[PDB]
Amino acid sequence: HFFSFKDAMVFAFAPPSVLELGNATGFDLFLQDQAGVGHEVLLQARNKFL
Amino acid sequence: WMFTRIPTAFLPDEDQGVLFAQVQTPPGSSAERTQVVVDSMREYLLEKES
Amino acid sequence: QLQEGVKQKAILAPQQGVTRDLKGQATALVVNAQNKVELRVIKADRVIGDKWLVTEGLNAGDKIITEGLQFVQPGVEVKTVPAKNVA
Amino acid sequence: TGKWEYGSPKLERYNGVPAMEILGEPAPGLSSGDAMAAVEEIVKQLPKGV
Repeated sequence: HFFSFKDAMVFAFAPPSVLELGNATGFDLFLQDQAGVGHEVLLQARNKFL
Repeated sequence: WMFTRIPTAFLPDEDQGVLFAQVQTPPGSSAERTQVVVDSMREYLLEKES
Repeated sequence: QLQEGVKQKAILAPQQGVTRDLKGQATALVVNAQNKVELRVIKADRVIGDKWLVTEGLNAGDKIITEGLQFVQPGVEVKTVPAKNVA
Repeated sequence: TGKWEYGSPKLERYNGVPAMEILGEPAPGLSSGDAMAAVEEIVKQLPKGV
């Protein structure tokens, strides 16, 4: 039903078992740069990853 | 043979009585659009899923 | 309050449907006659009321979209509905 | 004068270098090692510099 809200992107998630570890379920990773390739190039790389 | 079948995890996702919802409009928006989406979400969760 | 010019046959795209691309030029997603969205670049620089005074790019009678512009990409078939978001 | 430009409203850093996050969760049947390995296949097709 939140997909039927055509206005906004609503995502509904439940917290994990151990609340102290994080704030959602599954994994996470931080896609970073090293050389200074550029903020827009890094945003394009994040869109490619997604 | 059976040790490959059952998938490995850390700890099973338990019930908590806690659900989160993350509202995010098409950004570059004002507070009126977010308040409309928020109030419609509240109306749904209060009259349709009480 | 002295006026500076009367614009004849003006079109007003609302604030919801006009955004910016990667370069800084204004855009607005419109729906074709065969019911398919596409990107088009418009020149909007003056805010009157809560609607951009679009001088170029958009025309009369076309159908720009104001909500659902992150559920859609340019070039995919959509369905039209009267947008309740604008006022 | 005035020019409309482009930028992100939330800038992130990680170990002193810019970054973006990616959150997610594995398939309902698969393990965490399979999601790990699938990210290890997606990252190999990123540009050089991240």
